[PDB]
Amino acid sequence: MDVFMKGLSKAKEGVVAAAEKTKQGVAEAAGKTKEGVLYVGSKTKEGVVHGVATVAEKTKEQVTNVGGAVVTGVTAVAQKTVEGAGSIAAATGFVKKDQLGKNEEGAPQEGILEDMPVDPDNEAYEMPSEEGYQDYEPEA
Amino acid sequence: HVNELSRIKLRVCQPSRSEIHFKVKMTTHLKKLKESYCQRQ
Repeated sequence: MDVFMKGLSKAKEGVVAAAEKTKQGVAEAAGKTKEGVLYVGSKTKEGVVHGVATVAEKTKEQVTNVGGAVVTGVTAVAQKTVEGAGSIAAATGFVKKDQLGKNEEGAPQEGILEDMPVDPDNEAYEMPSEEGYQDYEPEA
Repeated sequence: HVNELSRIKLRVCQPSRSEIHFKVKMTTHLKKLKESYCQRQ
C-alpha cells in the first residue's frame, strides 16, 4: 500500500462540536472542471462584495431538508477556493490528491538600484528538443 | 493513516428514499463514502 496516511487524523488543536459535523459540501477535485467563458450582461450589477480566500470559519451545513434540486449535469458540483490557499482544499479523503491548488511566481521587490529583469528569451527558428508545458500542483 | 484501509468497516449507505441527492463523481474516490458517515433527513 504505497503512500498511505490521513492528514486529518490529528492536525493542530482547537475546540469543535461533535454534533456540528457535516458530511457533505467537500468541494474537492471530484469533477470535470473547465475554464468556461466570461459572460456579461446589459446590467452592470454589483456582483456582491468580493472577499478574500483566507476565510477563518469556513462552514457549510446546507439545509438539505426543506426542498432541494437534483442535477445529473456537471453543474451539480461547484468547487470553491481552488485558485489559492483554501481551507477546503485539504479536506481530501485519500492521502494522494494534490489536485487542489495553484502556484504562481514572484516579482522582485521595490527599492533596488539597477533595473535587472529576466531575459525576454526570443527564440528565432531554433526549435528546442524540449516542447510542451507543465503546471504546478502545490499543497492546498 | 487511513484506518479504513487497515480495518475495513465496509459500511454501506442506502437511504429509504433517494430523491434529491448527489454522489462523488469519482469511482476512485468513492471510498470516501465508506470512510466517513452519512446524514439523516
